[PDB]
This record gives sequence, structure tokens and C-alpha cells, in this order.
Amino acid sequence: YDRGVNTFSPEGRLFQVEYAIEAIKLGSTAIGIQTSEGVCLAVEKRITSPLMEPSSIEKIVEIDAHIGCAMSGLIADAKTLIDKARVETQNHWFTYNETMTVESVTQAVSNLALQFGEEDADPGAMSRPFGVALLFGGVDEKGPQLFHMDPSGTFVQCDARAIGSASEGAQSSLQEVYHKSMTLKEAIKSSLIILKQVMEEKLNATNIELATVQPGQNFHMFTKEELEEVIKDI
Amino acid sequence: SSIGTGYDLSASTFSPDGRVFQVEYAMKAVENSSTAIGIRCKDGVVFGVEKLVLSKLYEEGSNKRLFNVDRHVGMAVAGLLADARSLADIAREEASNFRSNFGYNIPLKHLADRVAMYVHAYTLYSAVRPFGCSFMLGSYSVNDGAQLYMIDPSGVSYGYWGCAIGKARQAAKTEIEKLQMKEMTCRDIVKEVAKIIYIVHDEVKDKAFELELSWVGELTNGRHEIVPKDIREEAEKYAKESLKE
Amino acid sequence: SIMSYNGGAVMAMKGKNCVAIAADRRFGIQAQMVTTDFQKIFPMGDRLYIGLAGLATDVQTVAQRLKFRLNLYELKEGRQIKPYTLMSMVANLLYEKRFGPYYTEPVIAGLDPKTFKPFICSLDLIGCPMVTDDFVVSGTCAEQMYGMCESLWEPNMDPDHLFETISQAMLNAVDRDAVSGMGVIVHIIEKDKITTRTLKARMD
Amino acid sequence: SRGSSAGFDRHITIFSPEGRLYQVEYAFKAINQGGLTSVAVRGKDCAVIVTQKKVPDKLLDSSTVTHLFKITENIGCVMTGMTADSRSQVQRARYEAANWKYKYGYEIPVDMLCKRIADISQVYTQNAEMRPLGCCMILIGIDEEQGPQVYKCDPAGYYCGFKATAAGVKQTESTSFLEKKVKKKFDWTFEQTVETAITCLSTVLSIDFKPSEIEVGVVTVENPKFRILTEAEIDAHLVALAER
Amino acid sequence: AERGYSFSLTTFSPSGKLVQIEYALAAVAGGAPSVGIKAANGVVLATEKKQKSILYDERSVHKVEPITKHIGLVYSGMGPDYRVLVHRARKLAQQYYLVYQEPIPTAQLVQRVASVMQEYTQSGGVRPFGVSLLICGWNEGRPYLFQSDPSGAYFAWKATAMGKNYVNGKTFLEKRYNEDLELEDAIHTAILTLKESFEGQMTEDNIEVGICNEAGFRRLTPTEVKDYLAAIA
Amino acid sequence: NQYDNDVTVWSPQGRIHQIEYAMEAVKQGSATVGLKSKTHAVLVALKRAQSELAAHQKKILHVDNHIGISIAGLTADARLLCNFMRQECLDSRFVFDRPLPVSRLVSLIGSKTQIPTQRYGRRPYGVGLLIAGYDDMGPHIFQTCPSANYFDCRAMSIGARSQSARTYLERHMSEFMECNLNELVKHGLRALRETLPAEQDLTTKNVSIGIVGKDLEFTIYDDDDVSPFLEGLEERPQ
Amino acid sequence: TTIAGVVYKDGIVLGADTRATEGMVVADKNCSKIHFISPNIYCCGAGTAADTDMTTQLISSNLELHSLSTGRLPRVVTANRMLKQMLFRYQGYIGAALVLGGVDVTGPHLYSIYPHGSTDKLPYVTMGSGSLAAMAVFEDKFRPDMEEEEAKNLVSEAIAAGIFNDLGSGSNIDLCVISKNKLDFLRPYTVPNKKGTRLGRYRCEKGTTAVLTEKITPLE
Amino acid sequence: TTIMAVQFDGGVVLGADSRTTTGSYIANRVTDKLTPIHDRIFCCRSGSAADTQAVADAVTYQLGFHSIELNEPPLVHTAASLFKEMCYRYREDLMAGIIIAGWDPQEGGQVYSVPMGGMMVRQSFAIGGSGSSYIYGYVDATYREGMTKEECLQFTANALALAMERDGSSGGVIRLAAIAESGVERQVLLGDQIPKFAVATL
Ligand SMILES: *[C@](O)([C@H](C)CO)[C@H](CC(C)C)NC(=O)[C@H](Cc1ccccc1)NC(=O)[C@H](CC(C)C)NC(=O)[C@H](CCc1ccccc1)NC(=O)CN1CCOCC1
Ligand SMILES: CC(C)C[C@H](NC(=O)[C@H](CCc1ccccc1)NC(=O)CN1CCOCC1)C(=O)N[C@@H](Cc1ccccc1)C(=O)N[C@@H](CC(C)C)[C@@H](O)[C@H](C)CO
Repeated sequence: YDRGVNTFSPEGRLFQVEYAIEAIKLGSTAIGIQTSEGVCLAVEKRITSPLMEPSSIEKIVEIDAHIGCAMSGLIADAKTLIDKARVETQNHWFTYNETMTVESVTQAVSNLALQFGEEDADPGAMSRPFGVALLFGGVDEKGPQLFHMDPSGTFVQCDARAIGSASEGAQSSLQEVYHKSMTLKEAIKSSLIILKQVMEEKLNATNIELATVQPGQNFHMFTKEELEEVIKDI
Repeated sequence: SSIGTGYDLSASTFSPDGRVFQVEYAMKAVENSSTAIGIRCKDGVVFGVEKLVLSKLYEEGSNKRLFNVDRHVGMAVAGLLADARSLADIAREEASNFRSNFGYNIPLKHLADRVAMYVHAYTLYSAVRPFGCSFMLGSYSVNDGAQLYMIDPSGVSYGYWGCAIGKARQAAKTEIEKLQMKEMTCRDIVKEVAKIIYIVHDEVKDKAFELELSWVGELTNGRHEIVPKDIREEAEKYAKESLKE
Repeated sequence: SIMSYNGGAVMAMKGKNCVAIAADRRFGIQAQMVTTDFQKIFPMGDRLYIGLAGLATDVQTVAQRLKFRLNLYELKEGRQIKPYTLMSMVANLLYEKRFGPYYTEPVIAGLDPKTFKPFICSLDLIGCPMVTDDFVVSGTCAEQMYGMCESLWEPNMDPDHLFETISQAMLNAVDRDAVSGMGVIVHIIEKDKITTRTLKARMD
Repeated sequence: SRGSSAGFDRHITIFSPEGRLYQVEYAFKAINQGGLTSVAVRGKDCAVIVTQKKVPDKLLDSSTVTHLFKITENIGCVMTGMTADSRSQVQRARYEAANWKYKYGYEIPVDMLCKRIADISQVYTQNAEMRPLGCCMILIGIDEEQGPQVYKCDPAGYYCGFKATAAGVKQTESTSFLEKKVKKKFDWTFEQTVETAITCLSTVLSIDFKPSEIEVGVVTVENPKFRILTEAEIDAHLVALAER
Repeated sequence: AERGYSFSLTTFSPSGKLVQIEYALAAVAGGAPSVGIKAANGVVLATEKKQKSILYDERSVHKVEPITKHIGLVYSGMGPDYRVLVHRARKLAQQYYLVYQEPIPTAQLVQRVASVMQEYTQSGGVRPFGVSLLICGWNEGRPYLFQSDPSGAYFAWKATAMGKNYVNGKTFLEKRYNEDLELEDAIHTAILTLKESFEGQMTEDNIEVGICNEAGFRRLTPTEVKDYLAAIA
Repeated sequence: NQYDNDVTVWSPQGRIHQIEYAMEAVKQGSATVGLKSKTHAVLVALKRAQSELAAHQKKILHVDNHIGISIAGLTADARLLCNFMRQECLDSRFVFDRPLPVSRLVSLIGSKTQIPTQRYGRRPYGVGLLIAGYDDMGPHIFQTCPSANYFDCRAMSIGARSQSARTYLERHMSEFMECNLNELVKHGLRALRETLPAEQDLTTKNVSIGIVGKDLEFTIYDDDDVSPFLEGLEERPQ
Repeated sequence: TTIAGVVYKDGIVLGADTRATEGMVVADKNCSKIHFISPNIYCCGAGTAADTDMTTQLISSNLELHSLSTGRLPRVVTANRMLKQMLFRYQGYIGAALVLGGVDVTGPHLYSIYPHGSTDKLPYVTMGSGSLAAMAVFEDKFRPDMEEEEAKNLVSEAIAAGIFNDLGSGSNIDLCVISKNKLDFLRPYTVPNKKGTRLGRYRCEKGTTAVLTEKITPLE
Repeated sequence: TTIMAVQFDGGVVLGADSRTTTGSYIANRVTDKLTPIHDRIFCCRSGSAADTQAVADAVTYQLGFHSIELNEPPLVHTAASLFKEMCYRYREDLMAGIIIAGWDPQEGGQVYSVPMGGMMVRQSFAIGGSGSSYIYGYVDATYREGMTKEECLQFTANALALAMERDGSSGGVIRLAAIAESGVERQVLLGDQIPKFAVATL
């Protein structure tokens, strides 16, 4: 039995969107932590073969010099959203000569939420929701901020948040170790610990990627050596 | 009178016995709505609506089922309210365009014809569904006269002396027939309208209700206006008193 | 004038059971000559030639698009094209650009592929057809060509007298025009054969 | 075959295994839903339309209930079937006529009007997005040389000229009546035509009408303007019938 | 508001059959029979124009239609579809004439109309035509007879039949007819092969005949049909 | 089951199931209350949180200097409708240099939201709205449903367990028209808190307030700015 | 050009010269300016040659379609409407002055149609560069209900006036008589102008033309 | 050209010259400028022949369809309004001066002017065309309220005669039309029928 992509369930929800939420659960788990010293984003790479170059797996990307993004689920869908975000930030800079607040970027991307449909639509318009979940970590005038967005388009600020396959467990483990006054080192440490817990493979310097955005320093992707130096104090 | 094996899922699909069940279903949606009546006297047209109240939290005059389509044309609706409002928009725009093109107030028969054609345009394709409401257009002029028309979801338009639409359509029609509106005046008629509304109303199944009333005639210079609170309370008093016999 | 930018001359003459078509060979820009071997006559099939005078670009372009439509015609239909048919085709093609016309005045000369009946016509830049029984001219030196043709042409000419006539007409008309010349080419076509000659002409 | 079906051939306008269009036939059945019957008869110097006027309510302004429509001053029509669809087709007819006169500078022939309307119906017959109209149109009018003309068009796209026809519920009975009456060869005068029509409808319904139970359209050679008969001048024919 | 169905209503069955076209042909082989005969000096088209009552005016609608001054049409199947195809064919012919200033070759008109019919077996939201066409013409001296079926395919015929009993009519023509015939003879064997399925008194108003010689195409008058239907003349 | 999946399909009972299913989306969100005095219009919204580490969802949005809204349903549709209302208001100010009458804006919302309920492949807006506004007809509380129907209210509550709030408001309607601002916000907060089990109550972390009036443009109080309203309330019963 | 038209007792006479010019030079000495619209309707064309051609052809085609569908003989008002509406839609950019003549079921009808889309129904009309002369002949020697030969004489006289008095007109006179049951498309109705006979022999004998290159190519 | 329309009690009177010129040449010395739009609705054309003809045709079309759709005799004001809409919308592309006049069961005899601007105004009487300039004074000094039908007839006849005498772009014949509930009475004043006036001698 087939139906339209904008059909409502008797419960009052859109089938395709819910199914996209279901699609997220099969993606690599990622954790973002907000801290007055900066925001951190960590994610497992899930390398399926020794032949696969792990440096070509980026689930953490730079939206702008002050904003980075972590993604989980169908990455191919996420690429579009990332580019849209970058373009939005640059347009805003061009127009207003200032940086975008993390919330504004997150909202902008969130506006592409239910922009799908069949009839009464453009030829190039989306046929289905984006099967991906996003964590926007960045530093603006309101300091360090972390946001979460799902295919529903509902975006909300989080102090600490985990998305992906091991979402629930990692979220519990996050609740157990978060107080609104951690240092950034503590946040990174905790992130990597929970990551090591939830990952099926042995956590190493080529198994994941970690990035931080702090009030004094731009978006920084942790190199192999730095990753090792944090994994060191396991 | 009940077939439904795929033949009732579209307006672009006839039934094997030559029926368009989508339209009839929309008509059934009209039937499940509270009754609205309208009657023409020798000097105009009066509208009365049984506006059921779903909550005491709602302000008085909320969800008006009486609309001003043109300064000389009023509209009484029955059924799915949103559709009724959109249709009111269409009627308004039609009247406006007619004025802007021909230079005078649109004759009621023509407005009814146009809007009815627009309604009918929805009973033919699978891309859209028929409107879920029926409505009545009332007007008066000296060169035209007193006129009252009615349109159902199929697109059928007819001229009436008295008419009703909704739950107790027939129950109201039998009460309207008793009147001699061809000789009476819109002043006397209001009371009888309120009366028929109170009679037809079912105080048991349906809860509390508010009564809406509308003038359009020689007593209003041809303008379609709401019935003043005085005359309305007078008619309601007459109705509540006539309910004790 | 736009037509005079490149210059040139094209002529066609009728014979007994033969037909003739000639054109100068100069490709020049206003007053300077660039080439002395510029083709202005194109075969639209066996025993059917067209000759375009005017703006060189539109000469080549009209020729090419005409060959396009012609090929498609002779493919859709299992036959060679009739002269009248080709004429109407050119007329249509030119008139499609009624308000942005190609600057060329085509001249068609050939023999009916079924019969052998000679045929000569000319057209506007917007494609108005004109069929004659004697001669047709188009070019910057049209008045000179008219002058020669009105005095040299005889009715039933054999393939040798026709050659001499059209050759003298072309040569002597062209020699009184500054932007037409640098050689003359003549195609004399008959049922059996086609004879192509380049005349001895002034090159100044 | 012989009643077979496959796919959506009973839902949209596509071919059945035996090469039928079920939706079209269903539309023909939709014509009868009105529960009315119309009769058209062509005379020697006129053309006559007659139709039931079922007004079961005194609450209706009986002047607004009509199945007779003026397409042009010289072209009249009667619609049988679904009311809204009928009015739609009448609007389209009026448009095509007015546009015809605008483009060609002369009044459209009944022949050509009917042909046009039918051609429009054919599209509904061939496209699946829409459904044919549940109505049948009968046009009447005087032609400059061919004289009185009575044409009819179907939801199927069929159109034809007639000496007489009918539409609606008791169509077949009315036709069987009319051909029987035609074979006798009478002097088809005005009154002969009107009487033949009214009596066709009457003896087909067994009612014997009051002058307010039917409506009669008409068009004469001496008076080509489409004329609708008053209750009085209908009652005249009615009392003229109860004498012989 | 309306738009249209953008998907084909005619698709391939697992066996490989375009079912809707075959059903269209089923509609074709169900209408009144029509014969066509090419006869060296002309072409003849004939059809059963049997109405269904005395009330019908047979002198208003015709089954034998002219496309131009030299091309004619008859059909087997559905009337309205045929009418549409006639209008379209006439238009195509006029386009050809406007471009080339020469009357359109019969084969060309046939090919173009065939393309039009082909469209409705692939284009969105439409069914194929329930009509087979017999097209007669006189171009370049020679006479021409063509048939086009709902699939958009077309064939050249010396003689043939369509509609009810088209097989019996085809064998009949295959036997009791051949080349070198004159127009008169062809008309005769055409009304004769039409009589092989005429379940009734075949009058001059029960059938319609059109001829196409090298003097143009035209529809035979009821009088000429009466002369022919006297089993002679 | 065969009349469930398209908004252009009437049920044989004269109903449209997709519309009603869309109506069910309003009840999926956190409850919200709206009430008006004679000088002020007030929205009180119960913000909801996923986990304790996630901030509470915004429920009150600014439309114009004289108009604000409270949402209940799909946040995307809510943002859409909000941007629409904002745009219409801006248009009204650009053209007439006067603020758009609230009732007219609501009418436009009705017209816009009605359209997709009648076209194939389209869907109703999965969001309910409470609109608080002030114009020269006074304060106004309006309610808009996915069915494109709208209501002019004295008081209203929509969403999860909003029945309690409704029941509360229906008793204090008579009091509402004469209350000062603080008493009005009080009543709103009590109505809102009625939609909660006794194990939980209102907090500065999960309550938002929107206020518009004759002396005040539409303002949103979220955290520490809510305390002056909460502090001054009964202890509630069990 | 110099086209004219007249209405007599039994029908209509149309006239036209045959000179076509480009610049101040005669390009065509024999050009047919009387065009077929329908078997009962003809139309003379003056102005931009290609425009008159394509316009008259197009309207002829549309009328053929029209009569094909209607089964009747085309009316003149129809051709007039089509022509004037098309021409008006192009706001005079189609240089086509026309004389439309034909016999209907309503009788003989003669229109003049100017390239801007305006028409005049008159018993006699003239168009072209030589229209003033022809119109002078008409205004001088026209009477209602003329006989066929009389009207032919009048029209040919008018066209002649155009031919000799206007530098834009020249050569032959073409007539077209249209009655309720006849169509006389008299081509060279009169050849009042003749080229003088050659007084010499400028024939070039085979060999007088020097040749640089030759190439024979056999066909089939 | 020179058109005119005067309103009496039970209807209107229309008048026009018959000269149509291109340059200084008279392309038609016998034009029919009074064009029927409906049974009792006429219009007087001035300006571009093509423009006025096209617009008149279009308005006849529209008004015909409109009157059929309403099943009532069309208001003169409605015809004037269609003309007004067309002439105003395409004012930069049309050269048209129109006088729409006729009878109507609701308002009786009516005369409306639609000058080149595209505006519309009802008048007791209206004049237009190139010749109208020469008769403004006469028409001002001669008009009297309550004129009979025949008085209006003679009035327009005289005015048009004077204008035609003075204006070179006007002349030929005088066309008159009388419109009332009765119908349309058209007539033509030619030669000696056209009113003459004493020309100065010594
Ligand atoms: C009227 O107004 C009075 C008599 C005063 O003018 C009359 C009556 C009308 C209702 C017929 N109007 C005219 O006589 C009228 C004047 C006019 C000129 C130009 C534009 C608009 C109005 N004459 C015509 O309209 C006439 C129609 C037929 C040819 C009879 N055509 C023209 O006047 C030509 C207009 C076309 C045009 C030219 C240039 C740019 C755009 C459009 N004018 C010409 O000069 C035509 N032509 C070329 C030059 O040599 C003579 C022939
Ligand atoms: C030589 C014949 C085959 C055709 C001749 N063609 C031509 O003269 C065409 C005109 C093409 C054109 C383009 C844009 C806009 C308008 C016209 N000219 C060319 O083909 C080549 N040139 C290009 C540059 O040098 C000058 C001409 C022609 O049309 N002659 C007209 C006169 C004319 C009027 C306006 C513009 C151009 C020409 C004619 O004969 N008209 C007669 C009527 C007939 C042909 C129906 C008459 O009117 C009588 C003879 C008086 O001329």
C-alpha cells in the first residue's frame, strides 16, 4: 500500500519524517559538548576496510571559522545541507559585514526541513526528507553554543548531546558526567571515553575525529598527534 | 444507494450507475452541519443561522456563518467552514471584478452563476476535491428586486423563495412553507426566521447555540447588514415564547 | 549597404534542354579582397544548383541550412527534389526570418529530375519567388547584368551558345563593378552531363 | 470478453479487453440520474423542444428552474442530465458561438456548434485526468439554406442531425414513438410539430401535463429567434389536443 | 484547476504486449466494415453507413471525409476519435502545402498522421485511438491506398477491409478481385464486398462511397450510389 | 483505510481523515494558554525538554510590535506560518503605515492554510496557533487549527492535556475582563499548571510568557524574567 | 502595383498589372498579383510582395480548412475578418494592401484591406502606387449594375491608367471575373506593352569566350 | 472626421460625416462611421480606422456574450465601459475617439464620450473628430434642453454640415441614426439634402 510523501499518520505525524528518524539510528554515533572554554565534537569513522583511506571520511566539517558541524546518518544528504550552511554564512557576511550566530545558521539549515513534496512543486524540488542528524558547535557573541537538528526540522540548544546508533547509552553516560562548568579538556576526555565505550572497534587515532571551537581559537580539527595525546590519558 | 469499490475515491471517476460519490460525500458533510435558513420577502431577504457553540471560551460572533460578499449581497453558509470562507473569497473577488469591468453592482443571478461554475469546476478532476459546503446568496435592488439563490457542492444553482441547508433541512422547509412570504415584510420575517431556527434546533443532542441574523432589502437601502441587537433580541424573545405551545 | 559589404554576382540562364548558372569568385571585405576562390554556387542534388549572392556569412548559412532541410526531405520522401519544391523550400526558409532576414538573394537553376524541363527562379531576402523563362540576376551589379541579359539572350540556345551568352553577360557586367569579379565560374548543366568552367577574367 | 475487465478500465477512460470505455457508458447512465426526459422534433418550417419541468417545491422561484438555454438569439438548446455539467456545457457553447462570430463574421451553424461541443467532449473521453460530463445537449435553429436544424451531442463525443430525437430516462420509448409517427408522413406544420412533441412526452410518461409541468422551446423560419413559450400559449396547445 | 497525468497509460505486459493498443484494435474490429480498393486509374473507399432509426439525418454527418482536394478518408472503430484524426490530418496537409506550395504526397500524410497516432500510445495520461484509417490518394500519377492502425503503424494496400468480418472480406477481395480494374469495376466489387456483411436491404443511404482518381477526391452522390446499387451500371 | 492517505478524498461519512490526522498533531506538542483582559493579551507556554541536558523548546514567537504567537505542533510548519504572518504584517506597514488588524491577519492565515486541504499531493499545516494581539478594537486571543478554521477567543488552551487548562479558564472567564496584568498572567499560569501531575509544577526553566497591550509592545519573558510572575502564586493542591 | 476591383450585376471583376520592382528597376515583367483564396474568392495583392504572397496563401489555407469542416462554400466576410485581424495584430509591419473579391450565398462582395488592418466594403476599390489613376477612371466611368464585358472594360481601363501613368506599374493586365456560377481567371487579358524587336545580332559564336579551366561530369 | 450624438427624451440621435483620408487623399468618400454594437447600442468612431474597427468588433463580441449570459438588454453604460476599458488600457497604442450612444430600458437614451485619454463621461450631447473643433461655438449657442427627436435630428444635421464645410478632413455624405425603444431609423443626407448656408459675396 503506497501513499503520498506528505501523508499524516493517525497519530499526527509525517510518515517519511519518522522513517528518516529511524534512518538516523543506523549512522555513526557522534557527541558534542558545550563548555564555557569552547565546544567539542567527536565522532567515530566506522572504517569497513583496511584499504579505505580514513582521512577521506569526514563527519566533522567547517561551516565557518567560528562554526563546525557533526553529522550522523546518510552523509550524502548532509553534504547539501553543509554547503547550504556555508553559503548562508558567506551571504550574511557579504550583506551585513558580521558573523552569523550559531542559532541563525542552525535555523537557516532547519528551514529546509519539510521542503519536500510531489504535486504543486518545482521540478528540482526534494522528493523526500534528509535522512541525517546534525550537531552545530560554535562560538558567537553569546559564547560557546551547541545545537541539535533532526529531519523534523526541530532544532534545539544542548549542553551535551549524542546522536547516532548508540544515542541512548551515550546520552545516559553524558548525563552522568556533565556539570555546567567542565573544562574543555574534561569535555574532550569524557567524549572520547563514552565513544570508546559505545564503539565496537578499538578506539585509536585513526578510528575517530575530534574538533573544537573556542572563544580565542578558530575551528580546529585535531591532528593524529593531538588525538594520540588525548587518547594517551585513556 | 451505497457503492464503494474504488468508484468513490475520485471526482474524475463515475460509478457504474452513473454517480459521482465524492460530490455526494461532500453533500453529506454539508448535511452533518448545523442548519442555516434564509427566506425572501416581498421587500428583501432575511438570513438566519443556527451557530452551534463548541465552547464557552469562544467570543460571541466567532465563526460567523454569515458573510458580506458585496455591499448589496450577503452569504449564508453550511458545512465545512474553511471551504465556505474560501468560497466567500471567490464570490467577493468575482463581484469586485464585475464592478471593475462593467461599472455597476453585480446582479445576484450572475454572481451565483459564476461562483456555481467555479464550484462545479471541482467536481471533475482527481487533482482536487469538491467543496464541502452549501451556501445561499441574498440581495435586493429596486431595478432587480428581492433575490435569493442557493448552491450545493455539485455546482447546482437555483432561485428560492425560502430555503434551508444542514441537519434539519426538511424539518425547516416544512416550517417555512407555512409562511406567506410573498406578502410579508422583512421586518415581520425576522421573527419567523428566529422561530423556525429555535423549532428546528435540537436542545438534546446539540448543546448551546448562538443565533445569527441578516438583513438585505428596501429597509436597508439595498445594503446587506447584520440585524441590530434590538430586533435580534426581540425575535429571540418571540421564538422562545413561541416554543411553549 | 549591407549587401554591398562583400559584393558578388550570381546569374542564371535558360536553354533548349539545358540550363546555366554563373557567379564571380571574389571574397572581399568592403574594398579589400581576401579570397579569389569563394564558392557561391552549391549543388542541391543532381542537375539542380543554387547560387547565393550577398553577405557571405548568410550565403554559407542559408546554403547549409537548406542542405539540412533538403537532405531530410529526400530522406523522408523516396525521391530527388523538384525545382519548384526547392524554390518553395528556400522561400519558406527565408521568410521564417521576415523581421531579421538573411542578407542574400538566392538564384535557383536546374532541370526537372523526372522530365528535363529547364527551370530558373530568384528570391527576395525574405523569400519572394520569381520564375522566369529567360534569365535571373542577383548581386551588387544587377543593373549591369540586366543590361547584358536583355541584349544577349535568345530563346532556344544550344549548350554552347548558352555558355557563350551567360559568360559574356557575367564577364562584361562584372567588369563594370568594383566589388564583383576576380574570376567567373560557369556551370552549364544538361540531362546527360554537367560542365564546369572558370573563365579568363580581369583580376583587378 | 462479453463483459470482461482488466486494470483500471472501469475507473478511468481506458480500453476494456473488448475495446469498450466503461466510464463513457457510466456517463450515459449519469444522464438518466436527473429523472427527466426531453423531446426534440423538426418540422417543415420550424423546430420544437419540449421538456419536463419537475418543480416539487413551492419554495422554488419556478422561473429559475429551466433546462432550456439560449445559446444565441437564433440558436436554442435543451440539456438533459447532471445540472451543473449541463450549465457548464451551455457556457462553453455560448463562448464557442460568440467567438465563432467574432472570428468569421457570421453566425455559427447549429451543425458546427454541435460538432465543436462534441469535439470538446472527445477529449474528456480520451484523457484520464477528467471525467466526461453526465449530460446530453440538443441544439435547434434555422440554417440559411438547409432550413430548420435539430442536432444532438453525447458524452461519448458523438453528434448528429435528426428529424427528431429524445434524451434522458424514457429516450428509447420516445424514439420508438417518434419513428412510428414519422413513417405516417403528415403535413409537418407548426402545430403538428408542437403537438407531436408534447404528445410524445405525454404518451411516454402517461401524465397529461398541466401547462406548468413542461417547458417548450421553439424556432420558426418566419421567426428565427429562439422563443420560449409562456404557460398560457402552452395551455393553448394543451387544450387544442383534447378535442380530436 | 487541472494539469494532467504525466505517466504512460500504455505499457508492456510481461509477455511483451502493448495491451491497450490491442484493446484499441478490439474496438476497431467491432465497428462498421470498410473496404478500400486501388484500381490502376483510381481508388475507392466504401463503408457501412447504417444508422439506427428513421429519425437520423444521414445527410449531416459523413464517414467518408476529404483531407484535401486529392486525399480521402474512411475508418473502422470509434466516430469521435476518427473526427479528431480527420481534423489533425487536414491541418498537417495544410502545413505541408504552406511550406512546399505542392499538394502533400499521400504516403507523407499517412506517415505524419501515423506519428500522431503513435504519440497516444506513449504520451502521458492518454489512451490510444480506437480507430483504423483507410486513406486514399492520387499523387504523381499513381493511385495510393494506405491503412493506419492504433499502434501508429501503416501499410500500403492494393485492396483491403477493416471492421466487422474483415477476414471474410479480405479473403473475398483476395479472390473476387484483382489489378487492371477500372474505377467503375472497383466501385462495383467494393459495394459487393460490402454486401458480404450487409445484414439488411442495402440502400443508397445505408452505405457511403468516395472515389479518388487523378482528377481529385470526392464523395459519391446518393444518386450515383443508387445507380451502382442496382446491381449494375 | 482507503480514505486515509489523501486530503482530496472525502469519506462516505462526509469527513476528511487527513485533516483530522493533521489536527492530532496539535495534541502532540506541549500545552499552551492564552487569555485577554480588557487592556492586555497574554500567552503562557509550557516549554518542553528532551533530556535535562537539552534546553527547552521555544514556544512563543514575535510576529509584529502588536502581535505574537504561541505554537503547538510541527515546529517547521510553525516557522513557516510565522514567517508568513510576519511578511503580511510588514506588507501592511509598508503599504498603509499602520499595523495590520489582528482579525485580518487571522483571516489571511485561514485563507492560506485552507488551500492545501483541497489539492492532491498537498497536506494541511500540522500546527495549531494561539495569537495574542492589540489594535484599536482592544486585545485579541485567536486560535488557528490545521483544518484552516479559526476562532476568536476570550480564553483558550491547546495541546497535550490542555483539557484541564480549558476547564480552569472556563470558570474564570468572568474574572478575566477586569484583572490587572499580574492577575491575568497568574490565571494563565494556573491554567497552564493544571495540565501537570502533582509531582511536577512550573519553573523558570520551563515557562515562557508573551505579553502585548495598550501600554506594552509584544515582549517575551523566558528565564530569570519569569520569576517576578511565578513568585506570587499559591502552593496548588494535590 | 495597380490593383482594382468592381462590383457589377452578376458578380465581381478584379484587375491587376504585372510589374514587380526592386529599387527603381523592373525585376519581374510578368507577376501574378491576383491570388486564389477559395474557388469563389480571389484577392489582389499590392505592397511588399512576400507579405502579400504569404498572407494570401495562409488565409487561403485556413479557409480551405474552414470549408472542409463546414462543408459549405466560404464566405467573403470570413476572409475579410481573418485578413484584417491578422494584419492588425502585426500593426502594419506586414506590407500587404489587398483587394478582396468574391461571390457568396449572400451575393457579390468587394473589400479593400489596408496593411494596418482596416477594411472598406465598397462597390469599387483601388490599391497600389497607381491607385489614384485607376480610381479616377472609376469615379469617371462607373455605374451600378454593369454588364460583365462592360465591367471588364472599365477595370482593364483603370489598370491601364495605372500602368501608363504610374512608374511603379507596367506590363500586362490580368483580370478575374467571378459570377454566381463562373470563374474566368483571364491571365494576360491584355498585353498593351511590347518589347521592341532587336535590330542587331549580338550572338557570340562558340570560341569567343576564353576558358582557363574545364571539367565535364556525366550523370544518368 | 466629425461625429456627433444628442440625447432627447425617449432616445438618442447619432450623426457622422463619411470621409476617410490617408494623407490628403480621400480613401473613402462614403464611410460608415456609425457602428452597431448591439440592437439599440451604437458607437461613433473617430481616429485610426484600424484601431476603431478592431475595438468596435471586440466590444461587440464581449457585449454580445455578456448580454447573452445575463439574458437582458445590455446597458449603454456597459458598452461604454467596455470601450472605456479597452481604450484606457491601450491608450498608448490606440488612436481612438469614440462616442457610445443608444437606448436602454433602465436609463433610457444615453450618450457617453470616450476621448483619446481613455476617460468616460455622460453628456447631454457630444461631438468628436477633427471637425468638431469648428462647431464648438455653434453647438454651444444652438443647444436647448428638451429638444424633440426631429429637433435633435435637424440639430446634428446642421452642425455636421457646418463642420464638413469648414474641415478638409471631413466631408462627403451625412449619416444619421435615430435610436429609441422603437428601434433604429438610419438615413442619409446627400447633395441638396445637406443643409446649406449663405456664403459671403461682395
Ligand atoms: C477621421 O478621423 C477624420 C476624417 C480626420 O482624420 C478619419 C475617419 C476614420 C474613422 C477612418 N480618420 C482618417 O482618415 C485616418 C488618419 C490616421 C492616420 C494615421 C494614423 C491614424 C489615423 N486615416 C487612416 O487611418 C488610413 C486608413 C486607410 C488607408 C483608408 N491610414 C493612414 O492614415 C495611415 C496610417 C498607418 C501608419 C503610418 C505610419 C506609422 C504607423 C501607422 N497613414 C499613411 O500615411 C498611409 N500610407 C503611407 C503614406 O502615404 C499614404 C499611404
Ligand atoms: C522583386 C520582387 C520579386 C520583390 C521586391 N522585393 C524587394 O524589393 C526586396 C524587399 C524586401 C523587404 C525587406 C523588409 C521590408 C520590406 C521589404 N528587396 C530585396 O530583395 C533586395 N534588396 C535589399 C537591399 O537593397 C534593396 C532591396 C518587392 O517587394 N517589390 C515590391 C515593392 C516594395 C514595397 C515595399 C518594400 C519593398 C518593395 C512590389 O513589387 N510591389 C508590387 C506589388 C506586388 C509585388 C504584390 C507593387 O506594389 C507595384 C509593382 C509597385 O512596386
